[PDB]
Amino acid sequence: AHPELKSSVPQADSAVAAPEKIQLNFSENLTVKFSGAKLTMTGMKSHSPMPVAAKVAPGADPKSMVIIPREPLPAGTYRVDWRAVSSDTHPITGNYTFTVK
Repeated sequence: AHPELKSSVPQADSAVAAPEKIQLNFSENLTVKFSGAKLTMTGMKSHSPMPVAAKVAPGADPKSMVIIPREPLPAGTYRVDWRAVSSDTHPITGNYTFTVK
């Protein structure tokens, strides 16, 4: 069972106020430790993408992974790149973007 992205907070293509908490919810169970995610600032409110210092861990809910930034996110557009894998599959990947007001 491939863990596809079911939803996220902030949602893809949403514009949100002061996040500090990014949660990815998947369709199937995933092994977090073999999965991963990255947060990149792609358009600070054209420039090279800037990697964001953040921790990645299993979220409280089954099928979830959280990205916890080290500090507040400046306003601008961000891209989340994720890789999810289950004990019986090889990694699948995805990406989406959201905006911080």
